[PDB]
Amino acid sequence: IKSALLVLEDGTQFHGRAIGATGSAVGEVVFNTSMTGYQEILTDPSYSRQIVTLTYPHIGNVGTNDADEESSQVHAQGLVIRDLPLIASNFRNTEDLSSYLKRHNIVAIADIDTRKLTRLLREKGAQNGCIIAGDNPDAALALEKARAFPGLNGMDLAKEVTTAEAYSWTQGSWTLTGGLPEAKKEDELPFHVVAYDFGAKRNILRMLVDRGCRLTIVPAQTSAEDVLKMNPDGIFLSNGPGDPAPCDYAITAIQKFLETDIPVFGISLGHQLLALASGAKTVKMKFGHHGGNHPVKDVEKNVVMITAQNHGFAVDEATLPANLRVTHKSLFDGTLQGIHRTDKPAFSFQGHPEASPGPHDAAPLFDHFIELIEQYRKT
Amino acid sequence: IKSALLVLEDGTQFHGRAIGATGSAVGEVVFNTSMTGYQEILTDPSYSRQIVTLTYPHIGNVGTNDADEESSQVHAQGLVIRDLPLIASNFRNTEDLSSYLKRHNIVAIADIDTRKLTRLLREKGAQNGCIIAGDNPDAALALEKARAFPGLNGMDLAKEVTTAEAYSWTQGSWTLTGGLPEAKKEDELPFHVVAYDFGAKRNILRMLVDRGCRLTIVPAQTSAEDVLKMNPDGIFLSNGPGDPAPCDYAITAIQKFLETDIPVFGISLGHQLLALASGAKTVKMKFGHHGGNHPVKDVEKNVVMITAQNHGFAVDEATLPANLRVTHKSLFDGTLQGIHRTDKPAFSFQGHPEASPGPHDAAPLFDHFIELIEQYRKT
Amino acid sequence: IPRFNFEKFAGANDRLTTQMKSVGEVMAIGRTQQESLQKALRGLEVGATGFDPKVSLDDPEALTKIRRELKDAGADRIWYIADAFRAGLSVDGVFNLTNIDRWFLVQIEELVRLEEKVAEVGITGLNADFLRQLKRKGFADARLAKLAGVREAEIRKLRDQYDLHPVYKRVDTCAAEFATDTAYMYSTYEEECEANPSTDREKIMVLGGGPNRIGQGIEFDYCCVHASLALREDGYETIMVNCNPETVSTDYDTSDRLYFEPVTLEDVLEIVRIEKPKGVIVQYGGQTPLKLARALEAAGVPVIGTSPDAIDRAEDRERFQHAVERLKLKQPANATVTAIEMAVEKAKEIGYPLVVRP
Amino acid sequence: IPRFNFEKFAGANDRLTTQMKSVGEVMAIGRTQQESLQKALRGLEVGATGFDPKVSLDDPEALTKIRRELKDAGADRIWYIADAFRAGLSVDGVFNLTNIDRWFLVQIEELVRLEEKVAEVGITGLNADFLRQLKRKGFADARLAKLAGVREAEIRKLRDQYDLHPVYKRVDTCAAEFATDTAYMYSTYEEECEANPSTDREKIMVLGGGPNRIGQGIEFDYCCVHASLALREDGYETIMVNCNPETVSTDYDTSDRLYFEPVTLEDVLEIVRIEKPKGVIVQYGGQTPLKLARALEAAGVPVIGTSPDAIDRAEDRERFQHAVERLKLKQPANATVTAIEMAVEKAKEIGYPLVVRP
Ligand SMILES: [Cl-]
Ligand SMILES: [Cl-]
Ligand SMILES: [K+]
Ligand SMILES: [K+]
Repeated sequence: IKSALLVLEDGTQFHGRAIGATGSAVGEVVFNTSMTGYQEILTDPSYSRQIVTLTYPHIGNVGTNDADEESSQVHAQGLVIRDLPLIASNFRNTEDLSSYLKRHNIVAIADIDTRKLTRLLREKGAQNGCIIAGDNPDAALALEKARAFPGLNGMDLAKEVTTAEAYSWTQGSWTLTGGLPEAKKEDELPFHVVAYDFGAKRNILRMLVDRGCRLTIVPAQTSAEDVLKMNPDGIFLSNGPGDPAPCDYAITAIQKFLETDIPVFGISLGHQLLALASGAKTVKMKFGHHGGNHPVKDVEKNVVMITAQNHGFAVDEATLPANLRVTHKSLFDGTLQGIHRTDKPAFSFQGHPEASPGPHDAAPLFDHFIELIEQYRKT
Repeated sequence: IKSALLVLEDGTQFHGRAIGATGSAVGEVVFNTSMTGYQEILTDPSYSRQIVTLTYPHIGNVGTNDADEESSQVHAQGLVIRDLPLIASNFRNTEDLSSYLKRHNIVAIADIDTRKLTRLLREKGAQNGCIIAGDNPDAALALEKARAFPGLNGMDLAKEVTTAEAYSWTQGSWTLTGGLPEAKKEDELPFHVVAYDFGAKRNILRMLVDRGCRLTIVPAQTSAEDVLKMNPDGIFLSNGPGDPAPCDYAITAIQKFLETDIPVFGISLGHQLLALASGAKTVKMKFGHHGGNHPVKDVEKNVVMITAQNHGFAVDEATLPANLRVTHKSLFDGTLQGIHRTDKPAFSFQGHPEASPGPHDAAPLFDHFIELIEQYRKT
Repeated sequence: IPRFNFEKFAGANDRLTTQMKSVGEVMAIGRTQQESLQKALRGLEVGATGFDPKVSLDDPEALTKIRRELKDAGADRIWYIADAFRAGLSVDGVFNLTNIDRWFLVQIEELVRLEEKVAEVGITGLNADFLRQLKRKGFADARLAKLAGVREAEIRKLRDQYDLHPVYKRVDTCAAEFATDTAYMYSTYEEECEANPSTDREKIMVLGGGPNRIGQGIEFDYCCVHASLALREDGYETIMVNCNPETVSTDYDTSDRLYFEPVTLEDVLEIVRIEKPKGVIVQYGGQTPLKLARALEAAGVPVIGTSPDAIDRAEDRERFQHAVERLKLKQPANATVTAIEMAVEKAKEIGYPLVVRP
Repeated sequence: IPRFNFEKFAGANDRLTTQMKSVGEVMAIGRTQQESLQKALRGLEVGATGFDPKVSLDDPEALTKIRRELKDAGADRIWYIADAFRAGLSVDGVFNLTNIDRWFLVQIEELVRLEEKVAEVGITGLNADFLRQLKRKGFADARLAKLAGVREAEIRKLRDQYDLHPVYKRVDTCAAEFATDTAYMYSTYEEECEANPSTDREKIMVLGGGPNRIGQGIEFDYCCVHASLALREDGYETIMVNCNPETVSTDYDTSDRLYFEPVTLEDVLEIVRIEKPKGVIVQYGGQTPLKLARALEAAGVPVIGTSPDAIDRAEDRERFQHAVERLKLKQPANATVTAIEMAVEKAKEIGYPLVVRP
């Protein structure tokens, strides 16, 4: 028997089984409704300092594989599931879930009433928590760690996950027949895009490359000056964990770019930063959006897209400056999903056009971007 | 494929597979002929800084168990085997060998020509080596580390494995039916023996206890004074790793006890320390004695006993002071196996009377000790 | 799980193929596949209690039959698969014959292994922890009773003792991301209960008939629905218990509270335990609920309408003749025989042609 | 491994018990148990090349036959164990029936799985690494050939290409702790070879008969021994090839060099390959070496004494009939009959009674 326990700030305990490393994990607890895509989820940088609870009962059914990593490592601070299946069963599998977890030194627990947890998180809002996997997990200890956590609100996590030094990215999307491609050549991709790494997911990269974008991925804290010096066809604001509000350096640099006529595109956090740079305000949501079935309306076009979401914060629509128009809203709660600068070649999306995991419905958001960068090149 | 590689000081390379921890291991390479007993071997402190090679191809058939541990940890620097069985098959098993190695953080290699290795050591003598277990074992690197190894000659290892502080031991021997018995009450043990911890195997303690001895284990560097103050019925000199020669402290103390009438008994290392303390000379053998089938003749009685041996150094027989009488010799090589002080109630044996693992043939060595003790108390 | 009726078509080819041959289906919800699957088996109304064995372990020939049943699926395959694991076959062996993905197979093997431990440790070994792990895997009290060598009611009583009951979760389309004001539930052995029964209403529970089979069709479902609609409209709080996915009785709009569960004594009782209904109807859903009447009644359940006794009186060949005899009505000449030579003489008595009912 | 002769005792109870029924035994040495076991199988002189199959994968009754063979051991149990694994029985399933320790069973199972891969990848999949791997596990070139559907010679050749030959270790009583002046060797696939063949002496190889069986007793071994003693006394360097543990021929004293190996084409050619003897004697060990005569010569082995062709002239009835004829010698009237009626007529010709040798 390998004991594990989850304790929330509120005192609520979940007694289960250890399926990952032995030790402790502490951070904000969230729920994700994705019935598939767990690996991608664990490897998403946006989950930094978050203990992830999957609502779908059987997690790990298809094992794990490299292609399915959205970043170099597992960013989830912990993993909460109802059941770890006996085996992984899928041709693509290269290592079963538990092993992968232990491998990445992740603290995870199974066998708990994930439905109760979700209902609690939904009803009462996000909570900080702690998982203790070990011989005799100390509930009291877990509880203090939980209470001592400072909270993600006001926490700049981007600076913690970005890259040290800048780099090039020229690799395309994976395919069933070929798998992950080979890195293109720089002379093979017409456009040059500078991508701010706020903890960016690989797929976003792969998908830009697919659109003919040679990428330069820089550290979050890179100056506009230092960027402009690269004469980019366009600038891309990645996705990332924590609060966007405390990322002064980015809001500022963006502010800069907004003075220029260079094409700017943000996803999630980037979306929020872009808004910040336009003078809008951000709020932390009650429990946020995490799943891959969220309907988002393209207000302009009156159409619905089923999307991929992973965000704890949002842009306040009522604080929105005249120079920002609303492009999309959530069909689930009315929250702001996309915006465009009236005056500038700048726009962003709250969800993830690159999915991975999730529906591909929002991939077109990428095209708008290209169009811009193209029109920006005619000039 | 999880590669592992072993390289000897001489450049000789053995390519095999990783069966333990990822990493490297440097030490003196020895070969051990024991067909059974691999766990007890590994847990023998006398193996400190030595990479152990087992000549019997299938190592791990019976898994592992806690009663088969000769100390609190795995002392072997590394393990070199021909084959790791698919399964452990014994009612006493609690954990498969590989899992056990991983847990003890031992670098191990399997699938190599152990006979080749053995013949090399025999013919050309002990050699230092390095085992590298990982993704791309660098042979030049291994070769480097091996070469850089200092060597066990003149190296005092006793001080490194010795217990930090003293302690009491009153536990006896395991039985099939009862397993490892509960430790005895001090009042239950007639004698009190003080034991120098030069890297003592638990079975020595266990077997002395079986004989009515309550024990007090002391650090290798404990002073005679501090020792005499305890009023010991007898003094026992444990087995241990490295060169006995550099152990001036022990030799000095031992000399102090010999001026007395207290019974003294050493095993292996303690046997050499006694010899030194009496003015004898110790040497480092070509390859040593490691195995459990070694014939040893008791020259007084003219009988042979099959024994367990674990030694890289020996006491020269031609340098023996007149006060030391020869009681036993190896039948394999005529090397010195036992000595008894002609003037003092002090004696010792080069092999392991406590076996563990091995033939029980030499157990009676202990008996003599007891006798000495009983008669020392009669005064 | 599909419901078949090959016994009624003795000369028919009973191997499953691309042309359907099932006559109905049962559905089940569980928090784990193991749970969902076992629940479905016990709701199937074929007399199964979970993976009841088909062959005996000591049949020299058992393996031949198992091989055949696995390679060329009939309606009983699910059972042969468990027989296979009890017989020493591996997951891969089963995989090879069936092509059923091993993800499902390992789960069935696990259940057999557990059944083996239950048979082994017996009732005495049915400690709370073990008992709870079993329920969590979907084990029916009745399956456990068979394994332990006891009566189903013994297991039940034990659960009662350990205060081991299921909880009810709700179907909500969104994995709990949004609240629901609908009462469409299923049982599970978990922590939080979402049943939240009213204390308000006079409740009427209607029991459905599980999967449709020949003779037990939509006609019964239609009555069940009518009862629900009529009483609700009269102001009662209606509770439907059924597990046929194809019908109107299982549409959430049909009743105030829907329990998507196997129509078994065990499942029904757990519902009654917390709902405390004013009355339960067992005469509308056909043979399924009817066969449950005596036991429900014995367990304290408030059965309404025609009493189980009165039902038994008509259905009992003897009791009945007795009553017909009693009212001074005509019924054909009849007799009970045991032996062949017995029949032959009795037949003589009764007069051909004859109606020989088993 | 014991050698039986049940085929010579039709009405006999052929199940193994406490009373011995075996008529001989073979012995094998390997660095590993798998290698050891497999070499013994090929050394048994029963036609096996290792784990040859006994039942068809397509046999519907296969598991039932396997089971009986397992549960009630006969001489072929060993092969049936491998069949069980191919049929889908688990190690625990096999254990339960045979009581053979799982430690051995897992190894046999692993060898089966290796065979399935060979079959799947065919000769094409037989890269150096894989082949080496297979050889290290004791697979005979003959077994691999059957699996990859090629001739044995094709596998051998492939080994030659890859420079994949076994090495020889010596027996020494002490696990290499002390050196040996004796050359008692066995083959294995490893790194260091201890053969160190002489360039000094002219050598003569004597092939033994393997395990004893009815008809192939100690008589043939007595001969092998005398050939060795005599030639050695005569000054030749005598090399014995045999694997019968009960014989004087396998006593290290009997010859200059002893290879304790299966007497097979594969094993012999490897020896020859490195010893390069002046001559090889195939006429002293019984049928075993007698049958390798042609293939040995065909591979350029220096066979002495009566030629392999000569042997065949005597062994082939037909070839023999001509010789007799040419010799104007008397022999019973005979005739090959295909069909039954062809037989009843021919028979008339020959006259009764008749000696029907198939
Ligand atoms: Cl829980
Ligand atoms: Cl090697
Ligand atoms: K739990
Ligand atoms: K190797």
